[PDB]
Amino acid sequence: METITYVFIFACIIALFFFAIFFREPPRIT
Amino acid sequence: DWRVLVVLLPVLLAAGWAVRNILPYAVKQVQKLL
Amino acid sequence: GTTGERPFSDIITSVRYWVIHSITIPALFIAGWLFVSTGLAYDVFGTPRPDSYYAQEQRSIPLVTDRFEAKQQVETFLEQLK
Amino acid sequence: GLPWYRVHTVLINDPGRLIAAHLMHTALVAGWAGSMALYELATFDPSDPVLNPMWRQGMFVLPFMARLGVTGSWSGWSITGETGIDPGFWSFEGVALAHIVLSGLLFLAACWHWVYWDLELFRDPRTGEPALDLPKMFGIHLFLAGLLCFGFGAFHLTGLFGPGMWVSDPYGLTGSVQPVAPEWGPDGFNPYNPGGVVAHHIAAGIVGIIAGLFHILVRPPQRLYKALRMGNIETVLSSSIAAVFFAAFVVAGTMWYGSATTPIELFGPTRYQWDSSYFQQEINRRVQASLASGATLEEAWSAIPEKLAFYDYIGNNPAKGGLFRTGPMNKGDGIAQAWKGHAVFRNKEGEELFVRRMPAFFESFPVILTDKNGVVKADIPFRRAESKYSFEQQGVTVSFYGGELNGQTFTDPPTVKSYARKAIFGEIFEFDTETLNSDGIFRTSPRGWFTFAHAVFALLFFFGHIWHGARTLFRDVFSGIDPELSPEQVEWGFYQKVGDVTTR
Amino acid sequence: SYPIFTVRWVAVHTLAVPTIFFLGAIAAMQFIQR
Amino acid sequence: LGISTMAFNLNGFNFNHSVIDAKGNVINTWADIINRANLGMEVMHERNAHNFPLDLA
Amino acid sequence: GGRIPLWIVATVAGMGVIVIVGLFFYGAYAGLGSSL
Amino acid sequence: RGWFDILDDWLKRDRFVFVGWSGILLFPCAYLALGGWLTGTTFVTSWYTHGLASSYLEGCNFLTVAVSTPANSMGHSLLLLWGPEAQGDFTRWCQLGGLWTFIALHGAFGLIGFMLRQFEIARLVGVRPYNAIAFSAPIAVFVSVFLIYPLGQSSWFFAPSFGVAAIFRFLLFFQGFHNWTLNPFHMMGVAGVLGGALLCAIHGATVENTLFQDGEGASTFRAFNPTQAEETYSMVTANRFWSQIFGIAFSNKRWLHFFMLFVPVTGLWMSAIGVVGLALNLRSYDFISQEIRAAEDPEFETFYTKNLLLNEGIRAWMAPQDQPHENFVFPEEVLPRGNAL
Amino acid sequence: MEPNPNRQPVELNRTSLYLGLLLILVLALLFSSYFFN
Amino acid sequence: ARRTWLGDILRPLNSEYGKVAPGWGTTPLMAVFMGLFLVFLLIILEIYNSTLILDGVNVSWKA
Amino acid sequence: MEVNQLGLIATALFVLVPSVFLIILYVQTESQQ
Amino acid sequence: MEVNQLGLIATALFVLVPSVFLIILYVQTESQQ
Amino acid sequence: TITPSLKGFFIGLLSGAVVLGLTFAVLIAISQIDKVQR
Amino acid sequence: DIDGIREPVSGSLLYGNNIITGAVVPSSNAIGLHFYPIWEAASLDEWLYNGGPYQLI
Ligand code: CLA
Ligand code: CLA
Ligand code: CLA
Ligand SMILES: CC1=C(/C=C/C(C)=C/C=C/C(C)=C/C=C/C=C(C)/C=C/C=C(C)/C=C/C2=C(C)CCCC2(C)C)C(C)(C)CCC1
Ligand SMILES: CC1=C(/C=C/C(C)=C/C=C/C(C)=C/C=C/C=C(C)/C=C/C=C(C)/C=C/C2=C(C)CCCC2(C)C)C(C)(C)CCC1
Ligand code: OEX
Ligand SMILES: [Cl-]
Ligand SMILES: [Cl-]
Repeated sequence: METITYVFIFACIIALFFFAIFFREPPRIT
Repeated sequence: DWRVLVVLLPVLLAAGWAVRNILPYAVKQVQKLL
Repeated sequence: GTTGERPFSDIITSVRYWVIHSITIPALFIAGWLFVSTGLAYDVFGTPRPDSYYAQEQRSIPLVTDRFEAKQQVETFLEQLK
Repeated sequence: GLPWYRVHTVLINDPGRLIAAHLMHTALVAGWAGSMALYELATFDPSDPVLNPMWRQGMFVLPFMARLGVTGSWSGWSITGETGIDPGFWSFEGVALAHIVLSGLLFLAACWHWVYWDLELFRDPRTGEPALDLPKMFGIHLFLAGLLCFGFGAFHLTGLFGPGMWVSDPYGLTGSVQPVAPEWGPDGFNPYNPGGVVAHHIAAGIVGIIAGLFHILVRPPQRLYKALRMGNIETVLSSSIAAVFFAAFVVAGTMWYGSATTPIELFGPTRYQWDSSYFQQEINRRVQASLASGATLEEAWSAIPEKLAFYDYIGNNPAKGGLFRTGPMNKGDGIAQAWKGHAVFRNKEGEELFVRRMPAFFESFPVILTDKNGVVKADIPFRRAESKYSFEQQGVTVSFYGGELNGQTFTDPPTVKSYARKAIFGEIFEFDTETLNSDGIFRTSPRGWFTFAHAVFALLFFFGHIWHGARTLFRDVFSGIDPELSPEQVEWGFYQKVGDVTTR
Repeated sequence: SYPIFTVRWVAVHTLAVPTIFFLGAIAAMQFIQR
Repeated sequence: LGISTMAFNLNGFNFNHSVIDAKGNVINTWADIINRANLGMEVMHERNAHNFPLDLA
Repeated sequence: GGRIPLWIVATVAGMGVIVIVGLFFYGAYAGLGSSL
Repeated sequence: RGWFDILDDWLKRDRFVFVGWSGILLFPCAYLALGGWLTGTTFVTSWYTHGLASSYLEGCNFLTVAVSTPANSMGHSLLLLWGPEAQGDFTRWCQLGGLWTFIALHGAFGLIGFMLRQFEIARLVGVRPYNAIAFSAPIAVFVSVFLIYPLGQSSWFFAPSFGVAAIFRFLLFFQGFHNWTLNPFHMMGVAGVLGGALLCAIHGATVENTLFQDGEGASTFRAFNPTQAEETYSMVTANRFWSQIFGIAFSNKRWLHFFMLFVPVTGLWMSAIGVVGLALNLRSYDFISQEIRAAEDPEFETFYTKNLLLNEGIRAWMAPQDQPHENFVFPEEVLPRGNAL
Repeated sequence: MEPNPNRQPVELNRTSLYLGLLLILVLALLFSSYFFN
Repeated sequence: ARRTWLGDILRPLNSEYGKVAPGWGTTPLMAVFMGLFLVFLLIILEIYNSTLILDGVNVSWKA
Repeated sequence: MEVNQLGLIATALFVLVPSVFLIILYVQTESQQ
Repeated sequence: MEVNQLGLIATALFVLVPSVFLIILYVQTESQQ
Repeated sequence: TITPSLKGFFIGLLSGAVVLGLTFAVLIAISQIDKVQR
Repeated sequence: DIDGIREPVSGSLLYGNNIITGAVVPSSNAIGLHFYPIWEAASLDEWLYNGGPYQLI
């Protein structure tokens, strides 16, 4: 149960990277 | 006990000289303050 | 801006400062040398001289053992070096 | 929109709902105490106060009810070990559900003051806007505190109208709840004198009432009112938080060092009792008194109570746990069930050897036997190629006196070594490691967990004092500095006084 | 024109006077034979 | 650069037994205590990888 | 207020400190604290 | 118009070194803590408390000089000069470690004075007191390490000693006895330090490489005057650079500079909590599942067990002299050693 | 009952969600080994 | 705003918001108690620390 | 390995509870104007 | 009693997961208009 | 009776007041001499 | 086996480690500074035993 718990958290942090980059809030100028 | 006299001495004449050269410029400062 | 005190640039480049401090700085330096040369530094703070660490046949540290009679315990240690 | 860390700021100008929220935190804290007590009752073994007391089972709120006179249960037992006593309603179960149904009523009180928040009482008559006269409220709330402080010490601790408090002998053996008379002399400031605890809730009760009457009838000076921002409620949070962590550091300091308010039969022994061999000297003193009176060695150690010998065991040392070694002490070494007696080590030449005890610093300590003078005479060596003091080489034996092994002697090196390893912990006890599935790793007592909890809470609240303290005085620039700040103010030497345009 | 004895004067001489004194004492220690 | 130079075994300052009394007794300093903790790590690391009294690599 | 140049005192005070610290590094090889 | 407001005016005079009401506590306490350390490391010994030399007069260099903590028998005594231990003798006061409490306590109120100095000056010039709030981390670090930790153990003896080499011994003591590297509160503290060093270098370098050409000199330092209203470096160019190189990038200057406050300040606070736990020996020393497995499987080995063997070596070899009051005597045959070495 | 004028709306933009999700996911990965122990 | 029965009885207590005593008021008297309070705290601290040892007091478990 | 039994639910709730707190606040912000 | 070791986390997630799904929908609805 | 430690308590107490007495005593005198023109 | 003395060291989660203790173990001391790609081992099983992945990473 431990090994599944560590890799599951690791996978969420990697999935969090994909959204924080390609689905960020666009910075716009004015 | 003589060792304190030898250690402390240089400070008296060093201050005594540093004083001796500043009174004409040290008393001019307090007379202006009042 | 400025604060009102004389700048350090013209003080240390004036003669009056150096006539005063060419005797004051050297006198304190020798006042410090004579603090150790006279052996008085050893006796003010109670620091062991190179020959006052152990006795002639002793190899155990004079470590303080009691809180409220440490003042007396070291006075026994320094007396057993005669 | 409000950020998440400012969502509760909608109560600053709303006293009624600030009341409703404060009623909710009170109902939560009260509700926790009842459920924490009910939970400890359903997991407590009251069948052995000598070797399996409350501080060996991880009881947290149970000693605090015992400290103030609640010692019995409706089921028929008491923490003292007595049986067949009626505690009435104020038993552990009565105290628990009292906090529980107090929680429910505070919950309903919060609902009312939330819906009916717009009361005339919270409105300032002259302006009509919400206001709270903080200076007079302090004098009112301080007056009530002095009354309850006086009454608590006057009637409860003394025993006129109450049970008293927990008191015990210097070795935590015959503890009980007794009335205590106040100590008015200088010894009343001894933290180990219970009479000083009584003389304080009496004396401080008197002064609190006097100060309350002052802080009610005497308005604050305007130089103190404006300097401390007494019109802003946040200055009370800044000062109250300051006074709260000041008390938190002391209740953590007295828990670790020990005092009359932290008994050993409730929170367990202290770390400093093992350092100074506090319990070992008393045990040896009774042995020498018994041997001097003509008793044999077996009868001298048999006279030692097992409760006195259990305190001389490093497993009860609160400084031997771990941050994540979770659970009671019985999860560690096991449930203590029997003292097997005092072991005495001798070589082949007759001399008695003494095992060097493990200091609290070491997770593991070697096994070294010395005589009565400090010189090494036996050990369990690491490398064997050049060993000189092994048990086999010196013929070291072990003999027990008292306990269950009273009058036995072992000689074969394997078993003699096994008793020497336990001897670095102090007296040797038999444990039950199968009931709780113990792992054999030491854990700390409620005394250790209390100190760790409140020392950290004290340090964190110091930041709360500084943050909410800066908010009180830098209220004006909390949203930024003046966008039209004249550079002459911060220019050096432009004004004679920093930030004072009156002094060019 | 300018003053001579100010608070800046005291702050300087509180650290300058003992420092030169210590630089002389430590200097004499370099010749202490055992 | 500190790790890159100590790779070629130019180690930190060695003040072991550097203070000594008028007779010849070693007056320990805080550097001699550091040498004690260092000896504890050195004699334990890789407890079977060595066959000879010096660990030169 | 400047009868002696600043670069002169900068070098004199610079040469002055070079010697005093060098006296300290020299003392590491002689007398006490020299392991010999 | 009274004497109080007259004294208030003099303290807040815009001079070369600002005094202020906080200076009455800051200047004398900061001058004695430092001067006490300089007096100790130059002249004072630690022979009767630790068995060590620790001054320049005895032959120590800048690295080995230290003001050692008092002996272990002194307990948590304040060791006042007029106290019941020294009984007024200044010589015996230095010989038992009075200067250590003289430096720790005067230095503690000195830190309080400096933080009050940050609150006082911030109010006079009309700024937000975020600099004072940031100084709370070095204070929580000093209190937990030098005061809360020794108060949890046996005496001031096991507190840090004010010396360069005495501090290195402090870390190795925490490795061998506490396994302080494994504690997750030191790990977060490490992340707050190395992270703040990352932000400090990456922000200053990004600013230096995204500036506007506001001058005609090859050294772009003279192209700035403090009284502008326009930004000196391009924020939108630095955002696109780091968006394509790293993935994300700052887009708000106010958030960026608050983030540089939160990361290093929070890191030190977390490491202070871990030290408060160690005062009671509440360590993160072991993983129970590992030890249950390794005890019954002589072939299971991880870097966790290898480091514990190193801890067992540090304790058994440094204890007899680092803790001389215990009178430890370990024969050669009980010392944990590997092969050959 | 007349409504309460002290009420304010709460916000949490997209960037603050990523930062918060990153904090607790890393704090979990760090502390999980000590929870299992 | 809404009036209540208990709200009308407690009205005089929450009625002097913003009132102050002129000038420094009782501040000199407060500072005297503050000094007496620290000296008190200093005594009980030095007694607990065994710095101040009185005749009759015995800061130990054998008290 | 013989790990703690409550460690699983300790990690699971340690992740879940503060996660949904931020998610609720975000979705209610984008549904505004 | 010797219950299922995962019945605790199975019940905890049986409640938590669909509960916060409905909480997320309700809070974002009230925040509209 | 007055124990030796109680005697030192009074010595440090007065020593704390003389340095605080002498501390202030000079700053009020200096502040009176060197006021601020308004 | 990092130290090359036929004493393997567990480093992966599936072999009894957590995030704190897990590690990719350096290559064997029997290799030293020798280049050790996958195609220099007679198979993957030999490659994993001698710390092959450490060099590739
Ligand atoms: C003052 C607070 C306090 C104290 C001292 C105790 C003490 C104790 N309780 Mg109790 N408890 C408390 C509050 C407290 N409790 C509360 C509020 C609850 C309700 C949830 C409980 C519920 C409870 C139960 C149900 C039981 C106990 C038990 C115990 C014992 C075991 C202690 C243990 O293993 O700790 C372990 C402590 C830790 C592992 C430390 C945790 C540290 C955390 C993880 C740090 C988090 C880091 C942070 C999130 C990072 C921030 C990052 C930053 C960037 C923001 C001990 C006597 C047990 C017992 O023995 O009873 C028989 C038991 O069965 N307690
Ligand atoms: C009785 C004590 C007390 C009280 C009444 C307040 C009240 C307040 N604080 Mg303060 N604060 C306190 C102590 C206190 N604080 C302490 C001790 C610290 C230092 C750790 C701080 C640090 C602090 C900062 C830095 C800030 C505030 C702010 C605020 C305001 C908004 C708080 C809010 O909405 O949080 C909302 C909180 C949440 C939605 C979730 C909190 C998540 C926490 C970290 C985990 C929960 C743990 C657990 C449930 C709490 C029980 C702890 C228990 C063991 C004691 C409010 C006026 C803010 C302010 O000034 O507003 C303008 C602000 O920026 N506080
Ligand atoms: C703001 C400045 C400041 C502060 C906060 C401190 C703070 C401290 N110093 Mg330090 N000190 C200072 C400046 C300061 N010092 C200066 C300038 C010097 C140079 C002379 C010293 C020299 C010095 C020495 C040599 C020693 C200390 C020590 C101490 C500690 C104990 C002090 C104590 O108990 O006094 C107690 C005094 C008070 C609390 C004053 C209260 C007085 C009130 C107003 C009542 C007045 C009584 C009244 C007159 C009635 C008379 C009493 C009668 C019955 C006899 C403490 C940490 C000791 C130390 O660190 O030991 C480890 C120590 O040995 N100090
Ligand atoms: C309504 C009502 C009622 C009812 C009531 C009830 C039923 C109550 C309950 C209550 C309760 C039953 C409560 C509870 C509470 C709890 C709490 C309050 C808790 C909390 C906790 C915490 C907060 C903790 C935290 C933590 C953790 C978890 C871990 C570690 C860390 C810490 C410690 C922080 C009655 C009928 C009576 C009456 C009428 C009305
Ligand atoms: C404790 C005490 C006290 C006090 C004292 C004092 C306050 C002192 C001071 C002292 C001082 C105040 C001293 C000083 C010192 C200094 C020094 C010793 C310095 C040196 C340095 C040098 C030598 C330099 C070096 C360097 C650097 C830094 C950088 C780079 C370069 C070089 C390397 C050059 C009293 C009596 C009050 C009371 C009781 C006790
Ligand atoms: O492998 Mn890893 O650590 Ca560099 O020394 Mn030699 O080899 Mn081993 O012992 Mn020490
Ligand atoms: Cl190793
Ligand atoms: Cl070899």
